[PDB]
Amino acid sequence: KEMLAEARARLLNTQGKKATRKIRERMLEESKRIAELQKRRELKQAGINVAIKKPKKKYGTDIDYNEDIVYEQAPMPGIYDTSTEDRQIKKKFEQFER
Amino acid sequence: RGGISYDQLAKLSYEKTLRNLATQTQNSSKQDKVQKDTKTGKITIADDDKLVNKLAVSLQSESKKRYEARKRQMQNAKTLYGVESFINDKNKQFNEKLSRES
Amino acid sequence: TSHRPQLEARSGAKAAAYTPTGIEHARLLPGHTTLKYRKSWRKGTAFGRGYINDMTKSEYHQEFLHKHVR
Amino acid sequence: LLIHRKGLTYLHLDYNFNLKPTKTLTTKERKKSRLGNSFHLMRELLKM
Amino acid sequence: IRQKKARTILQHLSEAWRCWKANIPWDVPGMPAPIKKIIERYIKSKADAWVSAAHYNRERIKRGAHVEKTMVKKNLGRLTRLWIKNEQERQRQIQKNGPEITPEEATTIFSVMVEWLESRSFSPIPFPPLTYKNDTKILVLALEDLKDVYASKVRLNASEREELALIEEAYDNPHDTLNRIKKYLLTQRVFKPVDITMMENYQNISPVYSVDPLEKITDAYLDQYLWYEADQRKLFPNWIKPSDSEIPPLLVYKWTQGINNLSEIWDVSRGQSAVLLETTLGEMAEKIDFTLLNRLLRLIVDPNIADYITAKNNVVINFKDMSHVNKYGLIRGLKFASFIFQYYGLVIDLLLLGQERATDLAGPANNPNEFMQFKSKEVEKAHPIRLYTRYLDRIYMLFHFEEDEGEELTDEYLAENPDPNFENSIGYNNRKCWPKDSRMRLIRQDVNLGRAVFWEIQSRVPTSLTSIKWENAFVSVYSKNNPNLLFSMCGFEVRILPRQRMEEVVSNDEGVWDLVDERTKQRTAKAYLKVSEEEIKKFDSRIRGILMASGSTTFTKVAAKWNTSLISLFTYFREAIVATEPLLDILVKGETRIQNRVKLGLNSKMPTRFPPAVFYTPKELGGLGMISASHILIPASDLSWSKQTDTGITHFRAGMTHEDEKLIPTIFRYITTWE
Amino acid sequence: KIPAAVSNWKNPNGYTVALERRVENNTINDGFMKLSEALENADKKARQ
Amino acid sequence: KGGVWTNVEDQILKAAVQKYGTHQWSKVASLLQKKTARQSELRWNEYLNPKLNFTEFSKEEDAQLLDLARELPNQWRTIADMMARPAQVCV
RNA sequence: ACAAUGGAUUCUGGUAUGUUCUAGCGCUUGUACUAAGUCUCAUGUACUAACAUCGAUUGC
Repeated sequence: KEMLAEARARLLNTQGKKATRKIRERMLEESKRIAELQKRRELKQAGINVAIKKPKKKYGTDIDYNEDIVYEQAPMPGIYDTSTEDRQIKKKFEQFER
Repeated sequence: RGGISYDQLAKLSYEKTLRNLATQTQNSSKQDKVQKDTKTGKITIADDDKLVNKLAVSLQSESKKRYEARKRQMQNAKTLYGVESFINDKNKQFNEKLSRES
Repeated sequence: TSHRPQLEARSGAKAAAYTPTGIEHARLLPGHTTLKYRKSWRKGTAFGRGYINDMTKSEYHQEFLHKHVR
Repeated sequence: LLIHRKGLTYLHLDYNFNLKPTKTLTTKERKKSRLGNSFHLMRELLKM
Repeated sequence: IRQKKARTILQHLSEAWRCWKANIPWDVPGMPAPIKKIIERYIKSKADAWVSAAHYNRERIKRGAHVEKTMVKKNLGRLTRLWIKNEQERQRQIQKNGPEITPEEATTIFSVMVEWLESRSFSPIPFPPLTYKNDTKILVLALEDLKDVYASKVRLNASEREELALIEEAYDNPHDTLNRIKKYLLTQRVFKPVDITMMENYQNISPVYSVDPLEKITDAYLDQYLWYEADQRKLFPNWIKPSDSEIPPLLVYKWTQGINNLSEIWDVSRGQSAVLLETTLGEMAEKIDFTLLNRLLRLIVDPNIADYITAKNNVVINFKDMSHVNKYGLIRGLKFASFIFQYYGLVIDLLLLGQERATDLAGPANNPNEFMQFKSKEVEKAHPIRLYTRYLDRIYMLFHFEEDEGEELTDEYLAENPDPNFENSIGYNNRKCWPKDSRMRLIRQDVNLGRAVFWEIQSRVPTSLTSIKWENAFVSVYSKNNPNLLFSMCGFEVRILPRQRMEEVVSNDEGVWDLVDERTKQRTAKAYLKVSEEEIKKFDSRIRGILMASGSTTFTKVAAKWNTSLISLFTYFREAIVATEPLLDILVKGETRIQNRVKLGLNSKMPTRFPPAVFYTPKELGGLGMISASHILIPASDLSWSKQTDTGITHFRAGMTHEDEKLIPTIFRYITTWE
Repeated sequence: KIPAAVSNWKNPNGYTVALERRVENNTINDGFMKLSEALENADKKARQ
Repeated sequence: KGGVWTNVEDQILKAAVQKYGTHQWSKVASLLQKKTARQSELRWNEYLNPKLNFTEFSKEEDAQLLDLARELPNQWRTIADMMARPAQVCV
């Protein structure tokens, strides 16, 4: 029964070291973010406002995706004059962020 | 028998939404231009904001209805078969895929 | 995972937009700089008196594995 | 100048053009500071 | 079709190539017939590259021309799949097209062996009873032979630790292990499979069979018992070799004496001639048919054991993926495979000699002959086959003809297939190691008489048993035009001149046997000895195996592997190196590779850092203890004219060079020669 | 339609796929018959 | 020392072959204590393979077995491919 | 009557690799008691060498 439990545990584990190590690392990263967010919320209850730190650049031309719309491709110009649609979408977007 | 090609599938999807637009006008009837700016070159079409809203609502309703008709299919097919040995859900979906081959 | 087939090859579209370096390779040094233009003892015994398109079924393959195994 | 531009300040270039490390290096520093033939063949010409 | 469906179909490409290498038929149920056609087109395309790269790299390893250490293991792993794929295909051609022996052949083959044993009055070997007086001594000789494998090696795997335990259980209970073997011979007929592996030898690839340990004990007992009871009942006659009474260098020595001892061979005053034939029997063991084999063994063996031997050969042969049932050929890795192989060769020995001559060579049953002895000289003069001997699968026939008996023999060959352009001297193969004066002179009378000798001998054995071919044939005719009789025995390349056929009688060195007549006690011929070219490359491949296996091996293990292979060279071929110039260049190049291995362990190949004191001082003084054979002046004499005649030693090339001169001794001065 | 690929050698995701998806038709010719019958007829002639 | 096959070791061997295929037995035998990779390879090919038929012989198959055992005496791995039975069943 | 003399050395070698290490503010809201460092030797443990280990004779 002990070797059957060991075989039952071995047959039902299909991942590997790198996959398992990656899962552990991902869980750790998620816990680290939740802890930092809680730390910021508790300091916000005390009035002190501290901003979220950015992940540091690993290389020189590393990209902050939040700062800039990235390799923006504009919709091809069309004959249908989408002018009021852009006004309504801007108003709804600013309303959302409000 | 057999499958349906994409040009025959698209017409039947187009024939189906015409019946949804027919009964939408029948359920409404039961209850009760082109301007081309020469400088820009743009063409502006003036249309009813109700029919544009009813277009945006019906696409969201069809998107949710197919979302819910697939979610129940996920919950049913997971709790149908448990005879053949599996390990995870991706093994079950693959061993079921072998069954439709034969 | 991590050991994958290619779904597509690396294109030269990406290397064309890069800035060059101008590093000096030994095989890009000048060479062949001029082109050429065309103008009774037998009785006592017991028993007295072509090409196939298959590399494995080939005759040379049978002579190979008979000498190189022994 | 070339050694110091590459950040290799833990390698001392003697006045007799002998190149020796000033400390026990990490393996990352041994990978970085492994100069090639054209440095050393130039350095041995100056030793000569 | 999207990136998903293109991703799954490429796994049938990978699966097909694993089925090709396994020699498993790749058939997917429900596969579309155009798409299956595409994959088989590209698996055959990849196979054409895979097989041709195995042929190209094999020819590089034989030349020694810079093959990577990984690629030698890779080329070994490719050929063993190609050998079994050729083996499995050969098995299916017998299963489809029936046995290669016809019922007319197998009836006559069976009738020859019944006729022979009835004249010998051979009593067949019985099943070993419970009350057998030699049963405990035969069992110990079996188990000691199985135990000698493991006294050498240190660490053992799970199969080898099982094998020593099963011997220790048989030492402690000798009566209980006999009852287990006696039960396995009566009952057991389905056996565990055999794992095959192939040993790399850099010129060829030899097969090795691994039998299960519990089944290996009852094979080793049976091989002791079959070989003890055959020699007591005198089954195998005098010509069958290895003899159990003489070393392979003594087999060369007696056969060379026993030619010269027999009368009137060298007398060429008339047109009389002497012919010596050498043919390998091709795929002798590979063509053994089990139904003929089980019927033949019932003549000499109690049918309970004769059924054991036949069923033991019918087992599964496993490489890594590859697996097939050995329907047809004999497994040489079994313990009693040697008894089968020589008894099957005795059947071939009776097809060539016939009933009448094989009784004359073996002598009568009650008082048989020695190896080359006749009961009288009149028995010898009849029937021109003079001396016959057979090694493993290599036969050696001496024919002494008259001129009239020679002309009849060579006319009926030219009646069947003549040549108008006189082209029999083109494909005639002789010894390219001897000079052109010393090898066989290609005279039209003697060449056609040599091919007529082979034509008579090839017709006596059917092609269903052995493949006797002219390319594997070596025939040396002695006549008035050929003073030399040339043959190749157990790695020894021998040349013979009679005493009267020499121009002048010059004194000779250790490489020359002096051949004495029995009754005159006079030296009447000289036997000129050389190592075969096939053995020179065999030793050159052993030096490679010392270096290629040693990754980061210590210095004195390389010196000890050099010594155990240099001793095994010189103590076997004792006096035969001296006449061989290619082997002396191998000894110099081989020993300096061992010295360079010690120079590659350090980071210097500089000669001054490594005197002869470093390598050749004994291990008690701290050196490697290398035995030298290459601080020797190598004879260099006029290669343009050395192919023509034997020039003699006119000049000496230097062998190994060193700054401070040391005369390092060589073991050829310390090993007394065979003569 | 292409069947899915189940291999005996490789299982990257580690799926448990049933034993029939993981893993001759002729007879002997008359040559093996006539060989064995002639060997018995030669044997029965040899015994008599 | 050579153990016998219990029903727990058989169902681990079935589940491992169903996991690993049949061309890696040192990985199958690592789940089973007391079994070598050669022992688990042979147990599958002789007893646990579902392709193998452990059925009674018909009246034709009995006469067809007696016919083969005179044609091929006595070659039980070769007869078992003709019979499409395991060889110890044929003997 | 023989004068014949090849070599040669560097580089690529189990902790590798990976992460975090805001001091110096960007305007508005919100008098709770005494163990130093270096060098050498010995012992204990852990890691590591992808180090090595069977060559030969007996008094019932």
